[PDB]
Amino acid sequence: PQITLWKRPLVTIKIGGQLKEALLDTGADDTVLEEMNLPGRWKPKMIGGIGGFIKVRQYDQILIEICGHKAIGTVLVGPTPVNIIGRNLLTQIGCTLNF
Amino acid sequence: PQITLWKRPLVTIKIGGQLKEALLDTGADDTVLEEMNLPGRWKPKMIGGIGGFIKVRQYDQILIEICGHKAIGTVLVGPTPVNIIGRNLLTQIGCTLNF
Ligand SMILES: CCC(CC)CN(C[C@@H](O)[C@H](Cc1cc(F)cc(F)c1)NC(=O)O[C@H]1CO[C@H]2OCC[C@H]21)S(=O)(=O)c1ccc2c(c1)CC[C@@H]2O
Repeated sequence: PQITLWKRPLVTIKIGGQLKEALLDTGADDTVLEEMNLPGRWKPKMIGGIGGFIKVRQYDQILIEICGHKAIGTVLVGPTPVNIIGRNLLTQIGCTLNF
Repeated sequence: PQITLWKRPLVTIKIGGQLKEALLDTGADDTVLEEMNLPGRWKPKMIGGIGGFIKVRQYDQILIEICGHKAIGTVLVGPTPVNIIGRNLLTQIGCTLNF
């Protein structure tokens, strides 16, 4: 689907048996989601953005169905104000910017 | 032009007679740029991100040519790690997400 940018590009995702809403974010290199239990194990990690840095749990080879499109990749879990679909997963579903 | 997301969607922008490189960011509602000298008055403001909040200078009605497409809108100047073109300006040049 083509998404206009007049509103926040929010999409419905399926991850770990849970339904959430995430922002298709071309400005994010990594996918970052609010707290949840993503089975499979993890390794501590720190990521930075506007305002500073946050500590996240790096989960790898994690499945996510983004708006009906399936993808597997690294998924950072931590205190993000919001869920973010990063370029690591956007490339897998064939997302592109168009102007 | 169509931009794949295998790499950062970086574009060259022209603002206030200066050439810079900015990240086409669909996750941003407004445009925020690193330190620079923007002629005009401004208004203090506070904006939030993953790591917290930063203080920026709100400049209004600022012309910016993004990849040859001209647009006018608010441009926030502050301690952002990278220049980001937000949705306030992406809509003006006709940007859309396609997957
Ligand atoms: C509410 C959604 C979201 C925040 C939860 C908004 N952000 C836009 C995201 O696209 C940012 C962009 C970025 C920010 C940055 F510091 C450095 C970068 F290189 C890139 N990505 C991000 O933090 O990404 C991180 C995860 O992946 C990693 O890769 C990039 C670095 C790491 S914002 O920049 O805070 C912002 C932009 C405009 C405006 C506001 C806030 C309010 C006022 C105005 O509307």
